[PDB]
Amino acid sequence: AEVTQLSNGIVVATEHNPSAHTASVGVVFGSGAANENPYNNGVSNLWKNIFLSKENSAVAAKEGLALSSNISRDFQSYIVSSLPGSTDKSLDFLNQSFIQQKANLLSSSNFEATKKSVLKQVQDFEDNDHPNRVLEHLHSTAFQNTPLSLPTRGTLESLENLVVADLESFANNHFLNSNAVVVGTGNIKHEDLVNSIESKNLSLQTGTKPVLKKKAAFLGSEVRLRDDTLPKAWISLAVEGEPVNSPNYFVAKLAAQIFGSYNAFEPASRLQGIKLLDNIQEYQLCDNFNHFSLSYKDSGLWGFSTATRNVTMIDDLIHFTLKQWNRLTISVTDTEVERAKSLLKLQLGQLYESGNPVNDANLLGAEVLIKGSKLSLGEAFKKIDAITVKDVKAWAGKRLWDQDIAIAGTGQIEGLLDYMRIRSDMSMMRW
Amino acid sequence: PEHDERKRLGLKTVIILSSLYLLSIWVKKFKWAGIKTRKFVFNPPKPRK
Repeated sequence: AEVTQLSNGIVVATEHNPSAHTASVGVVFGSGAANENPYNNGVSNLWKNIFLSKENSAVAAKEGLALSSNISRDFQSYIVSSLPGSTDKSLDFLNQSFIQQKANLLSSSNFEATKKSVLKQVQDFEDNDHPNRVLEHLHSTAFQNTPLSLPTRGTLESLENLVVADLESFANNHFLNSNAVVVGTGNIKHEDLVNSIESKNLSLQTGTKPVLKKKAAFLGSEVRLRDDTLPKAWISLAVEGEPVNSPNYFVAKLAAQIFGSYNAFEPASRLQGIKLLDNIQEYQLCDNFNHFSLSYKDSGLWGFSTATRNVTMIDDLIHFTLKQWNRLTISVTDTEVERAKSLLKLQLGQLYESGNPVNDANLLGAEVLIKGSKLSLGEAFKKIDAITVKDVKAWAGKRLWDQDIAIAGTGQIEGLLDYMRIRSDMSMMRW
Repeated sequence: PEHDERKRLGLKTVIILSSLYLLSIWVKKFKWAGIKTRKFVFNPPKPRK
């Protein structure tokens, strides 16, 4: 009714839904693709993909289980999904996979069939998924020589250099209990799981903490992947944003909300009450964009992302947009702010209140790791609404106005201008 | 006749103008700083187009 949180060594967390047809259990390791290193990159995405190799996934397929997995930057998750009654059928199959079995998934016929498929995997991504590719490199340059930089799915380089002796090197350090959280989502009780958990003995590497690295940092920089053979142009730009559990966590998400997200095709999109939109549409400066305030444990990235078949006029594209961003400091309409608060809520909803347990897991697992607990929607909303204009005019005033940016891109970006232009559009001339 | 003023004003002109010169220089390396320390890399691409 307010989400449960109790620890007997294994911090056991759950979240009940009485109208759910199914449920899900799993673990979340409080160390992700940003706890790795330059040459072991993709180790966390390698771990995910053995966990779903036909072997272990045929086991749980007779049982009636489905497994879910994802790696982030600050965190890393291993979830299993099934019918709510077969709730022990989950917990046991989890127990087998992470304390019982070890080299049953770590075969020299398994691992050389997973790594020979996480290699094709990260060779369609950087090959044909430019919007994320661009998005990923954006981190690489903004957070260069620092934790967040390492692409979550790992470089094809440090991904052909890795054997099983390396899957473990990360496992036995960062796959602990004092870095994990067990989650219960969907259609199960707190007294169903934490019972079935204290039912099982053993302890893996107790007392052990996972290790640390130099805290992340940010620096104004570019990286440009020109490719004049690609029909469009993809660009992503940002400033040093705000972390998870930062005073302006919501203030910053409200700002993103204002300019928001465009799709020049859906007539619905064309009518949004966004000021910037007035400009961009005249000549069709782009095909779409969208904003964001990506928050991570140590640092953040407020900016936006755009694709465009309009090559001669990208220079305006970036211009109109970064000028709008100036208003946030000097001239944002209050009535804009309300449409923000309003729309944030709708978005922040379909995020948190989707009828899909697997999401409510990672969400829970990550948050109850970093701050300890989760924060309720009513808590969030109570904050969103407190937000004045002055909220947004002092946040932009430090974060946005005349601060270093972080551009990245690919496709026909000859037209995308230089760094002393772009960066300079962070401000406006004053008397 | 202008003589003594002419070097007087001359003095001012140069002191200010010199300073501008050195000041201008500084400024220049700043605005160029991204282009000067700009650094490329080459990776030949799989033959298919």
